[PDB]
Amino acid sequence: ELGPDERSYIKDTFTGRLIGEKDGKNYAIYNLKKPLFENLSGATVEKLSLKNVAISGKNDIGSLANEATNGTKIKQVHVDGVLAGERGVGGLLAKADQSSIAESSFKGRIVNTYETTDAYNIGGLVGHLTGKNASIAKSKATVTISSNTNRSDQTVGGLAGLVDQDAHIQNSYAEGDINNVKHFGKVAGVAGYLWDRTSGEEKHAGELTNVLSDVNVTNGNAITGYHYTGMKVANTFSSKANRVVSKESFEERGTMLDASQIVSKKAEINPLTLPTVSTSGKKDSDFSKIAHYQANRALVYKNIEKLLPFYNKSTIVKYGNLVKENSLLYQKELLSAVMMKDDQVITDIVSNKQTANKLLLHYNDHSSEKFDLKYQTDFANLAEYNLGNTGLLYTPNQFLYDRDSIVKEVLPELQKLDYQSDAIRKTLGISPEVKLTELYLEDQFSKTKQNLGDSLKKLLSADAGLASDNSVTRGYLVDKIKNNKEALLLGLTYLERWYNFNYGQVNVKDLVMYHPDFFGKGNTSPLDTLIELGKSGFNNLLAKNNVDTYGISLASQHGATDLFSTLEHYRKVFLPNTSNNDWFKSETKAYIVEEKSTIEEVKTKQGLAGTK
Amino acid sequence: AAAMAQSPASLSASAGAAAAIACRSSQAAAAAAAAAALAWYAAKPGAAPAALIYAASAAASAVPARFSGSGAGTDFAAAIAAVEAEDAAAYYCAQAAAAAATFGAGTRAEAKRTVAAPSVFIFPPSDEQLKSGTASVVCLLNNFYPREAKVQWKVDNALQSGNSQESVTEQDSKDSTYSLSSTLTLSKADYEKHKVYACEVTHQGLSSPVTKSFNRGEC
Amino acid sequence: KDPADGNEVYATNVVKELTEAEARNLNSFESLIDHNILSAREYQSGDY
Amino acid sequence: PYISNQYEEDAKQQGQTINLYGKERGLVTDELVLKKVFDGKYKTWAEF
Amino acid sequence: ILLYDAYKFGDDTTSGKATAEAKFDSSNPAMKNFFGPVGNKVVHNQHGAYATGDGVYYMSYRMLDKDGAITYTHAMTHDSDQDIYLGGYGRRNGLGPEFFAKGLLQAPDQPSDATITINSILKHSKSDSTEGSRLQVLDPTERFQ
Amino acid sequence: AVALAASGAAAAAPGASLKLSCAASGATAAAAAAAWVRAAAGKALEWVAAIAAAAAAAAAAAAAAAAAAAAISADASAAAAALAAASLAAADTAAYYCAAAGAAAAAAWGQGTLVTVSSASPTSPKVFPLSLCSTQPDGNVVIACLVQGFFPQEPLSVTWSESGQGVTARNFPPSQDASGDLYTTSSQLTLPATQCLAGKSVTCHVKHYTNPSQDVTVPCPAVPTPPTPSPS
Repeated sequence: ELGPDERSYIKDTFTGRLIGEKDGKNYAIYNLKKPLFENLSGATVEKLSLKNVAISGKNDIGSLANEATNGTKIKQVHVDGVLAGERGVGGLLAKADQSSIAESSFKGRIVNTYETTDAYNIGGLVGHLTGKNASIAKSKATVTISSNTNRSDQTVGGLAGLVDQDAHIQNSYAEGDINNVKHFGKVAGVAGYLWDRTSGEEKHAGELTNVLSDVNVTNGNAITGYHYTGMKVANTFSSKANRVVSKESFEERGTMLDASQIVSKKAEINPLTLPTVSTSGKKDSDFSKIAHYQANRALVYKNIEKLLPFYNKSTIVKYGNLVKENSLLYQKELLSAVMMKDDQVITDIVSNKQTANKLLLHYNDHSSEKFDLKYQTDFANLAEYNLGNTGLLYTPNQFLYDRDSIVKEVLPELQKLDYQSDAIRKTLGISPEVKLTELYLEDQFSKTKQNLGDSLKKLLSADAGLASDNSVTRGYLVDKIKNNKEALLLGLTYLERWYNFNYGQVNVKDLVMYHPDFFGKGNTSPLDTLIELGKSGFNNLLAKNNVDTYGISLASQHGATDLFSTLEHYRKVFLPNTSNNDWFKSETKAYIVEEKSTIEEVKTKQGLAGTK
Repeated sequence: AAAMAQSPASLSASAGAAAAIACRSSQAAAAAAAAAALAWYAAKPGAAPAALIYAASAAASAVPARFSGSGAGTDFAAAIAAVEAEDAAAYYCAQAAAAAATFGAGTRAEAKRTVAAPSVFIFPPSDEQLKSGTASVVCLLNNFYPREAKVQWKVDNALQSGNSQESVTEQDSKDSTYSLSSTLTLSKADYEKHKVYACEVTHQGLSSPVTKSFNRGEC
Repeated sequence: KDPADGNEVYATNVVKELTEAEARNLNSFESLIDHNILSAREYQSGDY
Repeated sequence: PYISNQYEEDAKQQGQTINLYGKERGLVTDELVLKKVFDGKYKTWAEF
Repeated sequence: ILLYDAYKFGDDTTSGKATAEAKFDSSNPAMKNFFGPVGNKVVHNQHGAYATGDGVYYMSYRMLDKDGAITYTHAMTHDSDQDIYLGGYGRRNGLGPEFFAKGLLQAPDQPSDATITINSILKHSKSDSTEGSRLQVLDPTERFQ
Repeated sequence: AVALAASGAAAAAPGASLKLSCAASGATAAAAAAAWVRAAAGKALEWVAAIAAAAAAAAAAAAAAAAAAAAISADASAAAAALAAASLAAADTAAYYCAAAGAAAAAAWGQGTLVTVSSASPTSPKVFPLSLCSTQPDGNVVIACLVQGFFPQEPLSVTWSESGQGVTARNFPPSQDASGDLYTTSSQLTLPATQCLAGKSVTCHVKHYTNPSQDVTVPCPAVPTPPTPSPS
């Protein structure tokens, strides 16, 4: 049980002096929610794996431990998961003092988009390398790290940050994406501030050797942030990739990926050989070995699995056999959306008896196909629908549980809140001196508090499938909505304020806040992302960082890479065959005046959507 | 603590001249520890002192002076011979005969070189500390030799004395130069009284007078 | 002398009242160009 | 050429260096501009 | 390069262009719903226009008035005279940023101005009373090809 | 191990002994010891108290002035030095480093702590960032943070966020204020022109007395010339 403010599970200063998983197959500690070890000192943890890490802390965070004080031989450690911090983030160890990490790996998101103003050393593998014999050998970090530096002393470095006192990164990789919002900080792909606080002797700064980083770093260098005359990097490599006009402030190296593979002593572990636990692990939905399994319709089975969730594989294949070739169901399909004449209906239990008019299927070709829906073979356990003359069966992903028992309990408590109260100021990272005038959500907060019933009913409708008549699951939902009431309200206000623009007659205020599976990735819950956005901090909810907040909280969960990619994607699904700039000029209310020059050459060049 | 006096107050080495250090102790350094009761410690202002040699019988790693330094009795004389620009700090001698340190003494082994001109900088009104009302104007001149630099403060074409404060930093080993920054504390009303503030510095190296003139509100 | 760069090669234009000894020598039209004289109708007499 | 120092490198090769921000750089003088734009036409701005 | 306006909004009671700099908490709809959310704290002194190198800001000259373009050309010349208006080489070492703008490479401040400038923006037909003392180019896009 | 940390400084009541503890690690009494040195700062400096080896049962000769004013306590579990230094006089305050004083047996090394004993209580230091009124020299950039009415001078550390190769940060010695005898200090640092980009912000890193650091944005940007065209 997570301590209310406990730093780590194991509070002892030196731990796992010899923790090895060598017994049989490799074993992994799934679902860590806080650093495994508070500190380390001469302790060698080896062959340990972490699969689903979701560590968030105000203080420096380290998936394995927060600080390796002396000679900790970390080895064969593979950590995967999302890490979010504020005062400093670390891949494996937030600070490695006189400790060496060899043959380790990392593959997860790292978010530090909070508006903190302090000296932190965030790194995809280790935060701070200060030891003389400290070394990183044969390591790899696929870190899609995003952070906001907003000050010169910060250092975001992918494989490592602020490497100091002769620590050497040898034969390491770095294949992720770094997205610093502004160029103020020293941000680089494979190392950060190689220079040291004491005089920078060419040897006292740091050392790199046979390192490669094909990371799509933005607002920074590809190898080393601070470049000087007596540079101590010995061999560096960087595969050609967009640096978004490239800065070209980093060393240039060749491709021949075959040669690049040899640089890493240990390529990967993947076996985990330890093969059980997970929730998203079973996607079968094992179409093969079914009574009527066919080979050419295999994908079609998947293409119908999104239409009949919580159904037997036999029914899946039986309804897949009825699909015809003339229909557009032979392309890869993402999750659909039920709409009542361009309304994006989500609350099913209120609109299930009413025949929902349209069902919009969004194929992987970014094509929208509208089918007719009628309430047919209606059940009280799970609603059902038919699809035109094809006779296919469609069902919503909700069990139509008693929402009123949860509403009547959680609505009165959510109603008694104020924008200038102490609960919101405590949920945010705000001291009583500064004001909330930079959020610009007061009016929208009052509005979202007024009509809370509709939004709250929509939220419960998509968060979870409650197949329980006993009040234990409804009580769990009540507790999850009550324990984070302030964060829930802040997230619900933020997502409703800056996301309520229409695509013709379709408002994405319901398709972005809710329905997170529209671009695939149905695993995320719309209630979990709201809580993660509420308590994300005052800087993440800030109005100025609306473009970076999407990449940290909403992205990597809705299945999209960035906010602009999401907007262009939505322009493809609805309002197709029209330029995105035309949709922008038609939707916004700001009076936009554009004047193409009279010269025919520039008049023809300006029209193209091409950038620049 | 009896040996608070070190031979001389300030002894200058001319870029390789190598000053000789020979402190005197009230207790005689003759102790039965099978070695002479003398050692030399060199400490820069800030960091804790490091002993150059222990008991004047052996030389520690990275010694400032290659030449040996063995002394006996209350007064001992030794020559560093090897001279480095970096070695420009106070040095303390502690006898190995007894566990006691002659602190409060030290030797200023200064340095003589061509009188390099010292840069002069003038700094304008600052928004910070305005609420306090203690308006302070600072003019900075560093890496300028001679070691002793005369400072003056002129406000509204009038000489200023007493209120102005002058601080001298320890000589840098690499450049063998002394930089002194002048700090002035004035009331907010006092700043209003004089429209322009001028900083003037006089040095042996520059016969011509050098001064910096700034006007409040002119950034 | 300029605060940005240490070199004093930069030149600033200065307009002054010409002396009587120069005035009598301005008889040639070519001399106007050679003695570097400019009309005072629109240009101030102070240094630029 | 008169206002955009594109003849700077030429100056440096011929001479006329200037210490800009602590680095040796070319100093484009009016004599160089006159000898490059109008090499054979004129020799002094007064002649031009 | 963006050309933000002053942020100095004016109520219906103000006689001319008001000088009340907004404080980012202003009730004015523009500050609450757009300029404030896209935070860009600008120095906002009462008079003058400055080009930060990556943008242009109007504090006194209104962007829409006819005197807005005569300041627009000055600000743009300061903003992009290092690799645009020149052949590609930087400014001269001695000449400052104010040399390549007020005297040269700027449209005249007034039509009747007796200055050596190039009327590149303002297009004024002979219909206006400005025809008297035109002392400049009639049409910029017509004369310069 | 060779790590030691000072404590209990900057506010010792007059006439009352103050306690300073050095957190020595793996220290051995037979080959190592802990001492407190009265080196102080720019005044009359003598000596404090130094501890003998464990084989000596923590018993060593002490100065007559030092005797009866300093108390020394040694704990095996603590593994550090407790200074029981007594009847604290007004001029008693100084700087002492806790480490083995070149012991023949073995060497244990050092740091020291600074405390100021006065009737006035440990006022928080104030530091303010000043832009240069005059343009800086070619390549190098000069920016400085001024400390006014700060207490106590020892131990206070001032640092600059931005770091550059061959950076110069002249340190200025404490100066008594005209009223209240407040300490005066300032930090000056120079970095290459390429290192400080236009619009870049630098914050001074100053600690008044082992308390949360405060930052005041200083000016290093070279953004120049504000356009002021006049229509006449």
